[PDB]
Amino acid sequence: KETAAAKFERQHMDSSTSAASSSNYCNQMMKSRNLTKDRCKPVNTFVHESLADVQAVCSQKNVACKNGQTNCYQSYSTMSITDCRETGSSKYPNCAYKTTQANKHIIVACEGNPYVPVHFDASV
Repeated sequence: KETAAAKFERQHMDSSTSAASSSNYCNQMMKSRNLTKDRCKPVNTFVHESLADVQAVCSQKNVACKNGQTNCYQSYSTMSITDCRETGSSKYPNCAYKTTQANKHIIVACEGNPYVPVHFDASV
């Protein structure tokens, strides 16, 4: 199994690029991060900032999660992100994604010691 923290890193972190490199970015990343294995994960966001900067969000603006949980945090600053969403004729195992680049505040839920992100809630 995966720890919640490692799963967040696998699904949501891409510090290797400043932004999506092409229209094919989500197709490549959704596959290589193993998010199309058992099904097409419908929606998923990658953050193009350092892991340290994203972990730091857990000490930023405490806000409610979409489901009412109280352990969500919004980044004080905007961050480079890419939204990946199933589109077109996406049918498992032929998964297909729309790549949408943006600069937005991220909202994550945090847990544990160290207190680190364990769920991507939304971006604003």
